[PDB]
Parts: sequence; structure tokens; C-alpha cells
Amino acid sequence: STSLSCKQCQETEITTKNEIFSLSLSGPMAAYVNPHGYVHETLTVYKASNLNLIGRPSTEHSWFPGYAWTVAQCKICASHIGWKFTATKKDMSPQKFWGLTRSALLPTI
Ligand SMILES: O=C1CC[C@H](N2Cc3c(ccc4c3OCC43CCNCC3)C2=O)C(=O)N1
Ligand SMILES: [Zn+2]
Repeated sequence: STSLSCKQCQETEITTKNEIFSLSLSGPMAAYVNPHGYVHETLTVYKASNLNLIGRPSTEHSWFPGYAWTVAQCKICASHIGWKFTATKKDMSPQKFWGLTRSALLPTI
């Protein structure tokens, strides 16, 4: 229903609350530890748009075993919004989703 927009440029829709989903047995809203020990608050959604991808998928320090990650940035302002996760194996489900930085969106949830 509600849009989630890039907090930096404000006008740009990234996804909607009805794309919010739970992977495996995790809640949709979760915090994970980055390689330097920062606690990073994310939201998992099936679909997102107005994002560029940077770099190639990587499984290093993957918060989601089985999935690789690729940095995702706002197409308009280049602010880092989150990551695209893609499955490393063909029988996994889903094959793709997005883990977005909560604090990079508006409204903030
Ligand atoms: O599944 C997920 C999504 C990506 C998320 N990452 C990945 C990552 C984050 C921060 C810094 C870095 C990084 O890899 C590259 C690096 C570490 C080596 N030095 C350069 C910068 C970060 O937060 C993570 O740990 N897990
Ligand atoms: Zn933006």
C-alpha cells in the first residue's frame, strides 16, 4: 500500500509494504552484523525498483546462507539503499530478493 521511498531524494519509490516478506524463519525486519561489527537494520522485500546494481554477486559474509549479495543504489541520487540477494543454487526459493537498509527509506520503520 504505502510507498517506501529513498530518504535522500525523497521523491523516488523503491518498493511497497506489500512486498515485505519473511525468508526461511526470519522476520522481515532484522539486524545483521557487518564485517566490522556494525549492527545493520534491514527489511526483506521480494521486489524493488529504481535501483542500480554495483559490482558482481559475492557470498562473503552473506547474511543469508545460500544467497550472494550485490550493492544497490538509488538511480536518482546514488545513495546506497541496500543489496540484491541472488540464489547460488537453482532449486532455492526465492531465486532473488532485496535486503534494504531501513534508515535509508521513508517512512522509516
Ligand atoms: O549479506 C550481506 C550484505 C552485504 C553486507 N556487507 C558487505 C560489506 C559490508 C561492509 C563493508 C564491506 C563489505 O564487503 C566489503 C567491505 C569489507 C572489506 N573492505 C571493504 C568493504 C556490508 O555491510 C554483509 O555483511 N552481508
Ligand atoms: Zn535517491
